[PDB]
Amino acid sequence: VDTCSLASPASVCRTKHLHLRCSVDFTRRTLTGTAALTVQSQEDNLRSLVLDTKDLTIEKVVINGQEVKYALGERQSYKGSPMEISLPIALSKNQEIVIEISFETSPKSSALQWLTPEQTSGKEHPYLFSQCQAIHCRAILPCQDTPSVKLTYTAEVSVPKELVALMSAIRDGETPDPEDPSRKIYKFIQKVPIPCYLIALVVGALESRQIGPRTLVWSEKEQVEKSAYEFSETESMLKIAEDLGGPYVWGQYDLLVLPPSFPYGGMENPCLTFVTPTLLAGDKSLSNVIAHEISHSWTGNLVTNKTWDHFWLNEGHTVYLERHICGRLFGEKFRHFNALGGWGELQNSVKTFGETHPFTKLVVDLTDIDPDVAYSSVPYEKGFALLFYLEQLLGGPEIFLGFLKAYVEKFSYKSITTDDWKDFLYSYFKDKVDVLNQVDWNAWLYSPGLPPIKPNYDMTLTNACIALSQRWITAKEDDLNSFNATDLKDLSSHQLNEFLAQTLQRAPLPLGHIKRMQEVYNFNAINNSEIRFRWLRLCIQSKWEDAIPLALKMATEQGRMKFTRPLFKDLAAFDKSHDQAVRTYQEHKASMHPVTAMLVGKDLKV
Ligand SMILES: NCc1ccc(-c2cccs2)s1
Ligand SMILES: [Yb+3]
Ligand SMILES: [Zn+2]
Repeated sequence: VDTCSLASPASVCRTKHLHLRCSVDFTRRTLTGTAALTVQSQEDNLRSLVLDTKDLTIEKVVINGQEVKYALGERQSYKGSPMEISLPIALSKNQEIVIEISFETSPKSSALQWLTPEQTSGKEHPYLFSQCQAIHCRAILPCQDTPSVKLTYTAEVSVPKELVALMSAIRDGETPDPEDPSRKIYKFIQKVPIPCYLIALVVGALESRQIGPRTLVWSEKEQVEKSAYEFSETESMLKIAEDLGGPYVWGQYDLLVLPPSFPYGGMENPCLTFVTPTLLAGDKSLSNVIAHEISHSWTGNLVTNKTWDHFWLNEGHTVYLERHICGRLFGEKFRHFNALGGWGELQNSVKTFGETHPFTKLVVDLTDIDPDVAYSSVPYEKGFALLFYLEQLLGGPEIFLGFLKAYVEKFSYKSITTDDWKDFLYSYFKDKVDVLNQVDWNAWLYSPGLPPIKPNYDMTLTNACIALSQRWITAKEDDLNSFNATDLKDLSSHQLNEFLAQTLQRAPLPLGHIKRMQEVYNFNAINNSEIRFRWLRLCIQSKWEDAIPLALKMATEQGRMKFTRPLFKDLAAFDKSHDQAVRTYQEHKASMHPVTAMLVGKDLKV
């Protein structure tokens, strides 16, 4: 059962379909309309059901063309308010009914960010985007806000006519709005049953360019050309993901490039992946994020975590396929390079939280925990580490990829637990149960800290990062002269980034050393967001005051929480930048993403 949802569980009733008819009111910052839920009973004599809501205004509820009784319970913090509906007629098991809810969103909907024209690229039009994962769909429309339920959906969205609506669904036509000629209705169908966290919407001055046989890239006109180039490997990645996971079932694979305040690297919304513009490095070097979102079309979107306690299933498998696509594009040594990097990221997470912290568990218990608060690299990297370990245990990538294909096959269109996964692992590897019984299951799955066993990693690409980093850490003042631009001449951007990651793990370094890095390596000039992030962190942690404006600038000019949160934290911990950091947040707080705002607030203790 889903301790993050207040709705009737899948064993009571099931949403089969949503028809959403709504208007986007930019002047009031509200979404207004009707959510018509097709619900199938799972019980005999069913007379009421409960739905999640969060900051919604319910006008009325209609069943069989008549209003029915409903009530909203007390707010339970981040979980929202439960809405109990009284059914006009007892249902028997498997009976279906349509329930039509008239509702309106609040401007503070934790699902939405409303952008004024000045917050956009074009400076002429406002912009709306949604982010439902994990439990924010309830802040757009009443629903069983649990990934244990999969529904199809259709939608009609009315918007000022000069703007474009897109959703996680096949685009199904536009027409002027018969109730308002200043408006267009855009229509959408999603024929593949999805968890409701995969529902997404964007409204803005959007344009598109085709980059492959089944891919259009979407953004404001100012980002289109750059985006078309950054993501040109997309078709290639799909073909590799199709080869590894099986047929791509979703029709198209489009990309939406969001304004800079999108809180994540990516969101695997079906048909329309959302990405940060912080990927636009100009050389495709951050394309692993595309590989990841593509991979989700199997791991996460076909096979879905039953509850957020099993989030690792979504993330760990997706990181595993991601790394396989990049290994195919750039070679097995590179797969190992990124795998070993990921391990480093896991050391960081475990060290940040504390080696005994509950959030360092692979399977977590989210009872009274806000999933946004619990979110970290753990399910990603501990998840991946288990799978890489098992890969090496059970006889290599080729063998384990067979299990991955069979696993997707076996659980398509379903929602599963860690036990469902493990049961199927044992079934599939029935001739290797003696080997699988060597795995410390309780530790891997249920204990905090780093995993009991570290996988084996090829070192070829990593060595030169470690060596350079060791030169800087162990350098004294009379060694600083020996450093030079030519040190970097054989390192790709991935290696520079790993070099900085290596060095960041022993930060602070002496201030003199950092100043010298700037002198010889001119890291200030790199706009690769991953490199710049780690470099600015190293500067602030080593107490370089020159870096304070640069860090404040990055933290606020984009809002990818991966970058913004640790930047603000670093600035707060540094005494010279503390007050400015707090001030800056307080100034930007109202125009930030509502989730980013909330979490940065918690990080800063404000
Ligand atoms: N898949 C990209 C994501 C965006 C937000 C996510 C969360 C998962 C659990 C709590 S927040 S996962
Ligand atoms: Yb010396
Ligand atoms: Zn993911």
